[PDB]
Amino acid sequence: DQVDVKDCANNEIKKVMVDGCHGSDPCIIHRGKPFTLEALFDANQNTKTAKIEIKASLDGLEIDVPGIDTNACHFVKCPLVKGQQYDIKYTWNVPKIAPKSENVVVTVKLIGDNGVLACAIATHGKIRD
Repeated sequence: DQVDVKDCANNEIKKVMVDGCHGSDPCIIHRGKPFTLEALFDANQNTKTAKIEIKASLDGLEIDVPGIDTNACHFVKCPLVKGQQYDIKYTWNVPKIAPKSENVVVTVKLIGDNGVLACAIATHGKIRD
């Protein structure tokens, strides 16, 4: 279930899995269909708030989905304890209007009171029906 990702913070992300995806094989995102991704990370700070932002980049265009709950504290027990490990299961869903692509990079970022909590990049994404 684990998928290959590139860290873009300081390695607090230990592993990330996304429904129906494996290693470095194409990870298909179906438009309008709920995409569920799970990330296991180590809190690099003590913080009472946590925000999670997911963005997709494709052929010179970057997209995000408005109208989704970005308060990570609705998915894990906050405040977060530095050094302690957390497992967040977040459901994302790209609208049908999103253009299709065979080259999409997905970045998952968590932000805390004192800055970036975690950052990971999945480079084998594909948006299709």
